[PDB]
Amino acid sequence: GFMVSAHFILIHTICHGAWLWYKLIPLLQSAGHNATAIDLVASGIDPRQLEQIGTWEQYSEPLFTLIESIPEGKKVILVGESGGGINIALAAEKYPEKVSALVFHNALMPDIDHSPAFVYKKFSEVFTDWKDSIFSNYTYGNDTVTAVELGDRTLAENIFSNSPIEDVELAKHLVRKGSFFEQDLDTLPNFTSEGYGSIRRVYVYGEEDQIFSRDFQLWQINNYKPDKVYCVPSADHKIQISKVNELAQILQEVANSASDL
Amino acid sequence: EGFMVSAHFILIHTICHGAWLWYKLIPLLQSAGHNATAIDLVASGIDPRQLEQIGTWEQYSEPLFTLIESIPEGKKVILVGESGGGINIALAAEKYPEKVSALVFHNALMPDIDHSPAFVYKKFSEVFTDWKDSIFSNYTYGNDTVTAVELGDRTLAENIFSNSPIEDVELAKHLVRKGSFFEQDLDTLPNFTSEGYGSIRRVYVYGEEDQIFSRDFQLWQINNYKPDKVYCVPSADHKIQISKVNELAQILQEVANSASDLLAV
Ligand SMILES: [Cl-]
Ligand SMILES: [Cl-]
Repeated sequence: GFMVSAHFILIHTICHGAWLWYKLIPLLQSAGHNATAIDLVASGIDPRQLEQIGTWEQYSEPLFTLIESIPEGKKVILVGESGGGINIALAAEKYPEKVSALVFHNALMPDIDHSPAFVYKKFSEVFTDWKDSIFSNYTYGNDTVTAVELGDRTLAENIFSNSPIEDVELAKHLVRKGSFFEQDLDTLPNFTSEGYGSIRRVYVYGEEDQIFSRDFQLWQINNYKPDKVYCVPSADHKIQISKVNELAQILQEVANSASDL
Repeated sequence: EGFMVSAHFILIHTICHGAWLWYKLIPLLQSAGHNATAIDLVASGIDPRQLEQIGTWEQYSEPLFTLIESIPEGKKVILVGESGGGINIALAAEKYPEKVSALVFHNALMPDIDHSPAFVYKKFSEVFTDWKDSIFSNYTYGNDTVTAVELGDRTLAENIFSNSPIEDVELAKHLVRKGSFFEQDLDTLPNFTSEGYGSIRRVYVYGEEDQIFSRDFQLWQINNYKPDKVYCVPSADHKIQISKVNELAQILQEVANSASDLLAV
């Protein structure tokens, strides 16, 4: 039937890296898509350390650079997982002309009427069960920035809670210190209708996500209604790990829906 | 029902790779009742150093030496080294032979005690030169110019992860980093000795379908310095821990039980 090939850019959440997309990339490529995963600053094997940045603008630079390399006339589908929802929204606001669709993968999905931090503050209000994760801080400019190193129990029980046990171990050896730069995020200008608000938004959630609850995710969906909502039975927070074929099926539908001449 | 010794395996990656490579094996060893630790060596995996900060094996190996020093008195470990990680485990055995119960070489360079530590690496280098799209570069460390490599996509797919899931190739693509064999250091180090490295039980494990360490090269290593035991894993590639992890876990467990039976006596 009708099938098109698209270019996806896949964006990890804080503490994670391009490596997280290892299962999804070959599935997308097998169907003729171009799928690109990158490390954001101080993520994955990026050689910066977190203390060298304090803002979403700096953090997101690799994504903005990549988008600037897309040829005139061509567009990309941005897929953001968890906190990578904030990165793809920032990108959409900055380069709306380059983005055909946004796909939020159990992801923070900002709106236009409140501060960019609004959904993150709600998450932080509603989930506080951080277990053996370790919170620290560092100075960046005038600010004290809060950072987190994800605990083994957090990974196994909340994040990769229905993933193969070898994926929990992989994450253990790869996750790095991360921040949500809340002071920056909460003082940034609001996203706008003509920027981030102009792009088709698809919201995909995992039925068994043990860190972004069903109520939180439905709250985000109701807060800023997307164009389509997909659900993945039995998927945990890391759909691209726990139910990757189901994820790929959905991304194929998104490409088809995004398609144009 | 009775008791037996639960081994503590320390798993050591090759150059350009990191602790992440052992993600399939660790849960199997732990599930079974053993302990298994994988660490990043300097400038590898997510270690924050960069390769230009070091120029020697002694520096490169520090995280393994530091780990071994933390092992409580009278406890011992089994060192498993893959590919170039064989050099690291040999060095550690030489430095801390009292802490090591066995060495397991996993398609790995296995030095001897009568030639320079580089001897097996120099042989590998003579016998394999098909580096395809891998990129060689160099930097200065002390008086020396050190050759470094960044593994290419075809090298990874066709030579290293050649019978592994394509997902594992992709994983490697997003994680491999610049590495070096520090050949000028390695070839000028003092030889290993019979009382150090040469005193420890050595098990040589190799994959039947390794597309970077030849059958002939692996047999050349085995015959160069005869090990206590040899295992060949059917259909495995250079990365046994990725392509045939079930079979690798079985072999390691048998090696641990052999060490458990020694203590029994
Ligand atoms: Cl996460
Ligand atoms: Cl290798």
